[PDB]
Amino acid sequence: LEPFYVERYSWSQLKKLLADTRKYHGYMMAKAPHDFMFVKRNDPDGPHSDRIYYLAMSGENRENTLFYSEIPKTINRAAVLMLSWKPLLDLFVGIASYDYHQGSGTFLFQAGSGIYHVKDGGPQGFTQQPLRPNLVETSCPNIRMDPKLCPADPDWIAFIHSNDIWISNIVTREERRLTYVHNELANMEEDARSAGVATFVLQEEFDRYSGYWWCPKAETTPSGGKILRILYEENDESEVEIIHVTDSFRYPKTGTANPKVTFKMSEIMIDAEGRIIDVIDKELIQPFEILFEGVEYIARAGWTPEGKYAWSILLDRSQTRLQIVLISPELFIPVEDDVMERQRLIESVPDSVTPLIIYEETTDIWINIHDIFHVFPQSHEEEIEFIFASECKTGFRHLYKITSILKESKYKRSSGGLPAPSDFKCPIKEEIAITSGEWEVLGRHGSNIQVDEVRRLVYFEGTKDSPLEHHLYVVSYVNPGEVTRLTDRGYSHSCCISQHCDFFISKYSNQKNPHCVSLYKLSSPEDDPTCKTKEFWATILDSAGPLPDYTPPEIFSFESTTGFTLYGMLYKPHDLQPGKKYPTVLFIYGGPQVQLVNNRFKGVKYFRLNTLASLGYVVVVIDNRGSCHRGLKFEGAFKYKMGQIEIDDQVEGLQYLASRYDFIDLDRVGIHGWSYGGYLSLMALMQRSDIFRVAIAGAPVTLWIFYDTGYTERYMGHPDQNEQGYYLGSVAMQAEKFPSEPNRLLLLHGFLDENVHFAHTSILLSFLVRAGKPYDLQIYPQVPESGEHYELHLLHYLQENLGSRIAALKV
Amino acid sequence: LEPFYVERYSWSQLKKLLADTRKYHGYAKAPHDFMFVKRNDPDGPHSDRIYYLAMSGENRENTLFYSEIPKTINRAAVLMLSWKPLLDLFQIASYDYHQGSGTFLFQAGSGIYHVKDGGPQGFTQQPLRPNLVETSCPNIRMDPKLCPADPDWIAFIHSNDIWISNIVTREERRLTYVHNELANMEEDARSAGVATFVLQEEFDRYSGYWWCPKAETTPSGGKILRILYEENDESEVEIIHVTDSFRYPKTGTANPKVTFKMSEIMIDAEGRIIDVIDKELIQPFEILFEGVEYIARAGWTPEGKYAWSILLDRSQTRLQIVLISPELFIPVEDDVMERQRLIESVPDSVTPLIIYEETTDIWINIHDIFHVFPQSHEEEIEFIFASECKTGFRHLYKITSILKESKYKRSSGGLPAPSDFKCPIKEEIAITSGEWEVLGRHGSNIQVDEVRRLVYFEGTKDSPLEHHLYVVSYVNPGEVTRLTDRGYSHSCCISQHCDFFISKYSNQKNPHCVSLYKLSSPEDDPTCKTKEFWATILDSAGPLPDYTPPEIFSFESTTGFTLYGMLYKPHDLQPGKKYPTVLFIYGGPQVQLVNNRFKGVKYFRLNTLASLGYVVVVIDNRGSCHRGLKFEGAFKYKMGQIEIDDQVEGLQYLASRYDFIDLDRVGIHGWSYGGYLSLMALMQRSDIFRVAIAGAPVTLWIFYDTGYTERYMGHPDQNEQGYYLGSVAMQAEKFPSEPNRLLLLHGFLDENVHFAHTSILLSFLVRAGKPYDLQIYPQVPESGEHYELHLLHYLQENLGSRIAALKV
Ligand SMILES: *C(=O)C(CC)(CC)C(=O)Nc1cccc(C(=O)N2CCN(Cc3ccc(Br)cc3)CC2)c1
Ligand SMILES: *C(=O)C(CC)(CC)C(=O)Nc1cccc(C(=O)N2CCN(Cc3ccc(Br)cc3)CC2)c1
Repeated sequence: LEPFYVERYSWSQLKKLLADTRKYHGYMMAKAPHDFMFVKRNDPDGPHSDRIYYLAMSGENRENTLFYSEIPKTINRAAVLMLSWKPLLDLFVGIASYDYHQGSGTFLFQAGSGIYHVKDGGPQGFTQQPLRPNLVETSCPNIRMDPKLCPADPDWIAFIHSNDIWISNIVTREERRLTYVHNELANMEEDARSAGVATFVLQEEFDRYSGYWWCPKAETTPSGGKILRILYEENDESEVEIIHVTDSFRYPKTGTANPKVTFKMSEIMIDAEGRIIDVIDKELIQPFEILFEGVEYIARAGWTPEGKYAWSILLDRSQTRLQIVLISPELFIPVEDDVMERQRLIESVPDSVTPLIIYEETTDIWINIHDIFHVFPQSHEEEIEFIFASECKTGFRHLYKITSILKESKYKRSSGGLPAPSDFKCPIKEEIAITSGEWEVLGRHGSNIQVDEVRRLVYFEGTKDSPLEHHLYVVSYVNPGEVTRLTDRGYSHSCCISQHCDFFISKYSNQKNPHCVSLYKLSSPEDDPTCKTKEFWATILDSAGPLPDYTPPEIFSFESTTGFTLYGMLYKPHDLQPGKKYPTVLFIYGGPQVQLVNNRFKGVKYFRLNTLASLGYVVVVIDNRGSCHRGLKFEGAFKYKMGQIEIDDQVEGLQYLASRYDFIDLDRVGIHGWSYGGYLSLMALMQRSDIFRVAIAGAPVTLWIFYDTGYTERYMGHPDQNEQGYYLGSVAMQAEKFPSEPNRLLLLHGFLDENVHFAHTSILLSFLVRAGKPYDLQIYPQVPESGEHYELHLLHYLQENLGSRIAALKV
Repeated sequence: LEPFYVERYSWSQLKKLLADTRKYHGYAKAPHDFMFVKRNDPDGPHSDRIYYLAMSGENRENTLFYSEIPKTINRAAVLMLSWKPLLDLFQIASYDYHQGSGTFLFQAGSGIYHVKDGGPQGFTQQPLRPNLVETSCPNIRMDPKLCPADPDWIAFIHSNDIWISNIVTREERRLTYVHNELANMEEDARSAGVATFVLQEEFDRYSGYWWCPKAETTPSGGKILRILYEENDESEVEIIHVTDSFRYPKTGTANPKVTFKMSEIMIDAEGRIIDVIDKELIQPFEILFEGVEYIARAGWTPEGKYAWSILLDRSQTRLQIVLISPELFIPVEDDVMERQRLIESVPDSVTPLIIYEETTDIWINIHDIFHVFPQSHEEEIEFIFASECKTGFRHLYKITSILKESKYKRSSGGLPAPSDFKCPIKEEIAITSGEWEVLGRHGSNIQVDEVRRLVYFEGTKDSPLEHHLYVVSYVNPGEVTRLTDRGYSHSCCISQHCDFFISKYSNQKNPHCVSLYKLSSPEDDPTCKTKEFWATILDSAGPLPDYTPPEIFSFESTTGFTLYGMLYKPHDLQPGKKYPTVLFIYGGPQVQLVNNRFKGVKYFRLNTLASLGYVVVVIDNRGSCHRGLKFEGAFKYKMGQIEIDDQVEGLQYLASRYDFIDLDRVGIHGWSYGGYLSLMALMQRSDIFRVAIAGAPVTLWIFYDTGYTERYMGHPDQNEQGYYLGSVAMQAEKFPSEPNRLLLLHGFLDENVHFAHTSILLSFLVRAGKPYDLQIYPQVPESGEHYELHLLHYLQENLGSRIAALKV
């Protein structure tokens, strides 16, 4: 077997080969249609059942904006209907999201500096032409964030300005600040209080972006006015670590203080004319730490559908205990300066009115927070019926229908004592498994459920058919049995369901076929409303079909000494020669919450894995233990042991490939990844120098004590209880183990990285220097220009130090 | 001509090699800051005790020693003075001394300490216990100084304000109220008695206040002590950040607002403070000294009648020496009416006195030479100054200026005109002259003998490659007598008594020695001076066994100047074979690399390189110093445009004389201005230079400071083209498209050449699609060893070795 040697291109020639083949800037294309909403036309004479509204980019260099398409009552089943995108807004930055109120037809969105509104599909009817956006007028000096329509009165919006909540009336022009917690004309180290804003760790590590929730119902007052309510989180970041990059912000490093959090409630009195009478800020009747002992993080919150109770999903610091809590507005009382007056209000609140833990669970691995939580209309004063998803019972996420009894508590506030841990716990009347099996329901990154309350069905997405494809399923929540798959095999799907439960949209792709979006009509046979069938209705987005210049990889699997099937992707060298062994590049992520190996189109983001194969590299990707869509036990393998197990699985997979394929030259293996991938690239060269000639680490984690609480503690615990795993997991603390031979270690980092600070790369550099070890470095100090330089530099480095003829001579 | 290829060592082999040969760390302080105190004991064996600072061997604290100078020596033998420690180990970078009381004052760590030796209370025979100056001040005290008028009183800086403290009464007292330590650097940018960044970094002025050397007595039998001090407002000055913040005037932006202030301290007969009166200039600094941007130097006349100052314009092409009577200052009074009364009480006759003014089309070079003779007429001041402005070489002038009443009378409510305060010049006499310079920077100064009417000075008169000590009469200047011996470069000081001198001297072959020399006169002519060796203070180890020195060479440039260089020949030079060449460069103003000194400490690794098979070259291009103003002035407005021509010229000269130089395998390497020229070399002359390794390069002249950049390049508005052509970062498209030719090295927290220079360059290299290599040293012995290791390996893999030739 002769070594294959990649063509040795000049710098200028690699630059040209890359620019000639370059297809997409920043590893993304036009954002496919998304955030769909179905509105019925309710027009017996007309040809259309529904209008769909959605966000999309019509082209590559376009803004994300609002479109609608018409859903015909009938189609020609001989042909394929392509829906035409009619713009909703009359435009001469982008819209990331929007709000809608069914009853009025009011849209509300942010677009750059402005909050705007328009009306369509309400009582005022359906436009045939683009609408002019109506700017909501403000006096606020700074940009307004996170606007939301009051579901009980669409003349009212809320929004954030300089970390306080304001409200504003789009009819009357009345604008009112509700919270006085932050001073814009002040320092960041002096003022670390914020209302209605999710803090860094909740945004980055729990994907909660909003910190305030309109109560969905008005309370009518005896005057003929009403009360609106906003539940909001209030945060004090004073004790939280501050870090600067070239300004600065509050980053809870692992084992340090998270913010100090609480629930507040703004109570807003409006008269018969829609003008504010008064605004009463309310606080909890006893402080947060008393009512919810042991709770670090407010993971999710909202209201029950009639607005009787607020709810929250609450996590302990170790993220191994989860509680769902009902929080009556009655637990809130005016913020009172007068201790005398204040004392009266506290006793004016009955002892019966205390928090209600309707659900609690624990695990020895970790809680994976998700967006599934559906509350049924209350049928009885002292019962709540809901659907929630959990891995805690079987180690795969499944749907459970639960009924919790709303008991009066043992604990009495009057007695002047403190509550016991189980004093607010609610008895569980009923806990039925809706789903079960060796596969998971999806509840993250847009995956959710739709509940049909008429037919007593729940639509959900899951791994049931294959851990490599997401599919849409329907099942009864009343007498769970048959789970019906609604999407077709040989694609991975990403769906949403009409609110009306009679249509679904799928965005779908596979290894060979770029992404498409199609609409499917849902029906039931006349005899059984419980049974669901689907028919193709129309295409929303066609793909351009297979790219002529992209060769997909093949999915492979292998049974592993660890007891699991591990999946991988193999990119065979183009124009493959017989009796020639070729240099190999392992591309890796390997960290929690991500899966690289599945049946999806890889030709956009991972196009350059194809470019590499095209130059003569074997490219390999493997999802090691710790990767997702394989259940909690598979995910849990590296708890406390991050960095210790991932390279075994990668090497196992590589030896699998090399015994099965003799074109793989194990003498010439490179590894490359970003972030956790950068981490595992370094660990690889450190631990398995015999396997890996070269490691290129992008934005690596090098010291877990420099990373945040929400992520690090979940997988590695508090550092005080895992000094040894933090040590063995931190590449920076083990610089001595890297090779004493140059051209083997390349570090790549942005200077202004907000997630994986440059601090990781500079502390590693500091320890590499102490240990007298060599390293190559590239810095991208700000754009498409940076990305081209990286790709150019990476190809040139692999050529010169792995693949080329000269590479072999250099040793 | 068959190419030599260096032995291709592994990383581990190179690390071992460096560590085996490593003789020094971070490139021990030789005795320095000497002082001579007379014994005045007719029966004792010694004339003088000398005090100095030194480290007693490496990895040791700089501290105070003394040695005994014997009245006589055995002229057959060589006397090695003993180092006697002056200080006991505790419960030093500089020191102050008060002759009359024998008081030493110095900072050591967070403490200010004092001891007594050599005054009335006599001479210790054992280490003395340092006495702490006790304080209530929370933060570190800086820049402590004895009041020459009263050695019980010290001043110091605390949180950018001036304080005084009595080492006997223990009274402590804050004099100035300009800074609040609690407030942030964006809000509070005022300081008193403290030299700001550009004056410390670009003009070597470290102190910003000066004790008046005389007390005025009061009616009561008390006294008034005075401190002249500069007050700075940095509010308008650019701020920069490093992993705190600091005030850095970027070229073309604002320098601090500056003024003089006077603190008037009333002391009663028992030595207690009665009162402190803060005083300000009768009219603003901008009115009294028009066009003055920088306070370069300040002090007092020897009797304390005037404060003096050397003032520069922003272009640094006008220098003025100004006398400032304490009567120009009035109490700070916010009471509008009372203030007016105070203004009226100051006579019109009291006025700034410009005793000297000079201009140049090149630049003013600030130096430390300024001697004021005692006044013998209220109408006149006699002094010795040094200047390049008359001939283009720095010479000593003896000047007498007439202190006349000014035409400007303050009461007439006008503003003064530019020449209103100019004093006439009664006399200007050249003391030295010729195609050579007097040294006045980095410790070089003069000692004036006012009995024999001689001045001692150092100079290049004998050669541009050696500094020598000289003496000449300042009355009938003629014969200049060299006192140091040829074949060494000397760095000297003279006893205040003008009867001894010390020299620290070395040459290419011989490491640094320090020796004491007795000065005397033939009985018939006291103006005639001879020297005799007296003793060794510091013996050298003799020639290093490891180290092979370079050879100094010169070539007659097409530019019309002789240019000097150093050549390290490859070790075990094989005939017929040609070796790869590393050019080491600085090439910037105020520095000379090529001279007759020992290069075996700092430039040792140039010898390691030669030991591996590299020809090493060093050349002093035009712009370098010790060759006069015209030579230095070559790159005025044109930094980066001439230096590499001189480098290549000397390289081509060496190559045509020596077949053993492989011109196809030349690398260049430098730090700072040398990193700058390393980048310029690769950019302008990729035909000559395979590899450029640039350490802490300047890449963008508008990111460097006012004091340096504007001196040599002017205001960026007056020099668009020089600033563009001189700024590497603006020309990233002119770099090679071939990788492994360009390596950048930078510290991340560099306070002098900011990392910003390297990051802006990388931004433009990336935008232009250009390759580069980078090493960062993120905060030391550790860093030094890694750099030497990476640099040897980089040159091996990309210039010198078999593999390097194959690679292209
Ligand atoms: C890590 O989590 C981080 C950085 C903190 C998150 C933003 C990260 O992922 N950073 C990142 C930087 C740059 C690019 C990418 C990235 O997504 N890709 C996609 C795949 N591409 C593979 C590739 C590309 C080119 C070649 Br020549 C070979 C292989 C890598 C960059 C992520
Ligand atoms: C520039 O003015 C600066 C950086 C702002 C001032 C501190 C600078 O000069 N920096 C600097 C950093 C590190 C070392 C040095 C230095 O003076 N030397 C000594 C000379 N030495 C020659 C050498 C050493 C080793 C080898 Br393998 C070859 C040549 C280089 C560094 C200055």
